[PDB]
Amino acid sequence: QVCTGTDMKLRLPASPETHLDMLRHLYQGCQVVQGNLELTYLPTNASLSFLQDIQEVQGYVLIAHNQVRQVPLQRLRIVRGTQLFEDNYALAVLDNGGGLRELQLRSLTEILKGGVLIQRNPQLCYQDTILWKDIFHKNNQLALTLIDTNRSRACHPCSPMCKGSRCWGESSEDCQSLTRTVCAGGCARCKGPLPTDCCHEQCAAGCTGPKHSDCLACLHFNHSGICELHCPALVTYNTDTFESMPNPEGRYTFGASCVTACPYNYLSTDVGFCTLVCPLHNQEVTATQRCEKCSKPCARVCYGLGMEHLREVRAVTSANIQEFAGCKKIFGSLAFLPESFDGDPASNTAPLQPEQLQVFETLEEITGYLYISAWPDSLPDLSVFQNLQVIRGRILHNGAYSLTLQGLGISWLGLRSLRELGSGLALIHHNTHLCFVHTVPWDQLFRNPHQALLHTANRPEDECVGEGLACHQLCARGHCWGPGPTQCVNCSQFLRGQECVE
Amino acid sequence: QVCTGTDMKLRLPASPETHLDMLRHLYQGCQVVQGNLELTYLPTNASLSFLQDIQEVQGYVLIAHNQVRQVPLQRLRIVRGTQLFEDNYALAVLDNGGGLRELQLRSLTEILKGGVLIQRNPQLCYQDTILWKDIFHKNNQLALTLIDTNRSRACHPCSPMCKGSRCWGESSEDCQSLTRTVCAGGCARCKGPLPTDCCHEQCAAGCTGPKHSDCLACLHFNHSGICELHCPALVTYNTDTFESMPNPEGRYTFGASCVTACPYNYLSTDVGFCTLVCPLHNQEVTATQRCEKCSKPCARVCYGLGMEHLREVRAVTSANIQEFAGCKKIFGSLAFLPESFDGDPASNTAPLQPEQLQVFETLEEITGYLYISAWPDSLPDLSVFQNLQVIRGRILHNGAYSLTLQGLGISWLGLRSLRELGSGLALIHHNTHLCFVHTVPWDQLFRNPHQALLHTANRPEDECVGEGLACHQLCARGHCWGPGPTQCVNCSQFLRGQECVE
Ligand SMILES: *[C@@H]1O[C@H](CO)[C@@H](O[C@@H]2O[C@H](CO)[C@@H](O)[C@H](O)[C@H]2NC(C)=O)[C@H](O)[C@H]1NC(C)=O
Ligand SMILES: *[C@@H]1O[C@H](CO)[C@@H](O[C@@H]2O[C@H](CO)[C@@H](O)[C@H](O)[C@H]2NC(C)=O)[C@H](O)[C@H]1NC(C)=O
Repeated sequence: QVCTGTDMKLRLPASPETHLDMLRHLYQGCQVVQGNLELTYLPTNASLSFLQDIQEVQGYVLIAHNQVRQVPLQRLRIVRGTQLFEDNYALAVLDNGGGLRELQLRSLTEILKGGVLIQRNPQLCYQDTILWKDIFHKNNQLALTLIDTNRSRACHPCSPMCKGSRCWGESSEDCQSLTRTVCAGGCARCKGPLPTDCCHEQCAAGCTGPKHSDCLACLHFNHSGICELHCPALVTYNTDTFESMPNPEGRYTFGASCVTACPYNYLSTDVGFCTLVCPLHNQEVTATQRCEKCSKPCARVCYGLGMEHLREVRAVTSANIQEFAGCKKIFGSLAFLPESFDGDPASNTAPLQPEQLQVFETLEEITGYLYISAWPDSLPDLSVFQNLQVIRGRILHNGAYSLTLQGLGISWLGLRSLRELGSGLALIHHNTHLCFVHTVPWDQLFRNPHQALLHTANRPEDECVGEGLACHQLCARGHCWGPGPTQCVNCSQFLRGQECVE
Repeated sequence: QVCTGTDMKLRLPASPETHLDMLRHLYQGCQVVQGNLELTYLPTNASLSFLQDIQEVQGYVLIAHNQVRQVPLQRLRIVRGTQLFEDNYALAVLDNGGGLRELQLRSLTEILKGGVLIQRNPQLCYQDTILWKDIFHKNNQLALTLIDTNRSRACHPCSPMCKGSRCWGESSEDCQSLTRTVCAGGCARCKGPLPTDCCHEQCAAGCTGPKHSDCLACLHFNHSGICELHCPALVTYNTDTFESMPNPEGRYTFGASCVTACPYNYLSTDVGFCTLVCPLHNQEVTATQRCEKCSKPCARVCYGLGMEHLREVRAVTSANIQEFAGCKKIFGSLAFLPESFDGDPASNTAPLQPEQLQVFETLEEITGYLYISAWPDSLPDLSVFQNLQVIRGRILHNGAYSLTLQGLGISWLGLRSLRELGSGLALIHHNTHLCFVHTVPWDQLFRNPHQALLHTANRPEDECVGEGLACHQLCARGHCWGPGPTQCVNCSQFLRGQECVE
């Protein structure tokens, strides 16, 4: 029902051959996009039906570089704009030149933060007749709007049935619904001219009815369809007797909604906030994980890429490789790029040697993502990560992937202890020699139904079956990571150390 | 500006000679009564000017058994009724026969919960002309009014200037201000007939304007002149990044107000509530006072009277004396009544012995109160509580006193280590042989300007001097709990053990 967006931000798809599959997995069934809705480099005739349930986008909506003549975003209602494209635009429609014809954002009626950028769409006909000041929030009138009207297409007139000559398309139902401007009273959203039609303060993007339950969208926090300023607290305060007591109606805060229980792969705080990182002076404990204060001073934590000093660091290099020595859990991500194993003439960074990768021998959990686009050609497997068990995926590469392996010379995967990909997708593609990709029970590693494995251009199964590469005769269910007795997922018989032995 | 309230609840004052002084100390300068405002057994021409600043009563207002002809409450605006007299009345005027002549509650325009009980006042005049349905809040329309109109007065007619014939008194100033039944709209409160004139949804008891600042009283939580559903939480939730952050605007919740720093003698909680007891699985600790969750199960905490199994226990007896064996800190109060030492044949309770009281040797701090109305006649002092340092007074006997000593044969106080009375008053009275009351530095023991020592019917200081029970010379500033060099509060020379030596 809820899903996270992508951080591609106009960059080219890493795997174009599976780009469409990634979007379908990320958005099939999703109603609330907790992030940016980015629809880019989509080919002509692409089946985008999976987008038809999306109602609310938390970040920005970026439609760009597409040849699809239409995008099925009709149900979409509110773009909160909590994250913006170029920092100024909540809806960005760029370089759709085949190409986008009608925006058809019929239900869109609210943009809480940010403007609109429609540029270089030689087939977009009706983007000029929309009165954007109605969609912008009562507190987002600073929203800049830059719309390019240079359209190659001969533009059909706005539909007769449509009023005010404001249309999202040529269809009669493509007519714009003007909520904010119509209000006679000083109310942000109204059903009509009459004062009674005015929506409750909490209501956003219009209300089907006056009561706060009837809002089409929630300004601050949805609660089972009851919009609220703040989620009900886990504990309430008694004014008479100065005591706090548990609240039976208390709910946890997750994104823009109220949840009865903290969703999987998130941390629940004592205040009731479901987060991805623990607050300051708090540590993650298991009871499901929660953030508990470190009454004793917090122990030294190994911070991965994306966190603290390593926030802007692109990859793991010889400069920062020793920072992960002895760390059994990394709060952050690990990325190995081509320049990781080469030297930078400017920054005087020596190349990473394969002997320096053994600092990850004790690594058991990564809270972010594992991204590998380069690997020492000496090593045929990701065996430095053999003792790695969990990739949480709280931080995702490009906003979508938690495990990505690009263009590697490895012959098999060495992640024999990997049991959980908490969140995100797996992208293993263009590894000409990698064989043991389909012998891994990815369904066992995935925790969410949106999660899937995207793979293309690896060593064909034919070649693996032909040259004798397969799971060992002692593997259970033919699940394994490599050619050896030490690479099985589950072993039929009693084990001798790592080795599975009859 | 704030003060607690008494829990006499129509019972006779323990010290009638000092009852009026008790009320003056509790209410002088106070504006918000966090508790019940009980004005009982006041004599004729009693000076009651200290009540003139009271605007808000958190609990109920009880005027009863008084001889004053007028009660000086004229700025009281709201009675929240969180605690009710007999569970049905937020205002009670009973048996004021001198005697009460006019209620004169000119500014009373809101009762959040509870009704009015006016009975047996043979001099009250204008209780009938008031429209009580106006004062009662819309939620509290269930409020039952039981008003007695049996009056032995030929009363001067209601002032013609006063409209609607609703008068709190004979003077033209005493017209009842209508704020709920003169409203053209659905607003709970209104300053005028016009619909624009109604008050904000958080406004209570009326308003001077349309905004939330204007309210005369706050419905839920006052925030420095601003009425809000809740105080700003100490932490706030970021939906984009899915994490909590510290809130500089965050406020601690104290009673019906929101404050920057937790008031003294109150427990701070992580959620931001200033409480008198810690929540479940939370232990008290020094940051001041704070309530921290215990990762391990919290250790065994001794519970005094009024807490847990001893919530309905009146006094410490032989039945429950051994529950305080080895206790260093008692959660609750300690009360020694005549039946504690006499015993109860009905329950087969054995009498307390002086040997049994030694279980308090290790007692250092009492969070509630210390009440002693009986004491063994073989013990000339309170040396059993020699090692007691702090009486917090979070629980107060009759809502006013944290240290009460009445009708005892002790010749001096043995509270050698007593350095702090956190809250409440001290009532030492009718101890004929007690010669060392005034030597003690009560001012250093108190932490509030509300606190004072109420003493009467104790051994006259002239008798003290004549018999020779003067302060020990080696004591400092003439501050001695008792005779001899061991009872000095501060010792001028170096201290040998507990004995001040030359
Ligand atoms: C608040 O959340 C609830 C539950 O997530 C939303 O109710 C759902 O709405 C859509 C309707 O297409 C579907 O996910 C389900 O049919 C509903 N689930 C229920 C009713 O349990 C509700 O719409 C949200 N409120 C707003 C304003 O979006
Ligand atoms: C909210 O609290 C503030 C104080 O924190 C109140 O302001 C005081 O109001 C009293 C009258 O009740 C005055 O005598 C004081 O001089 C005021 N002090 C300050 C600093 O303003 C305020 O009135 C409260 N709000 C309401 C609605 O009662």
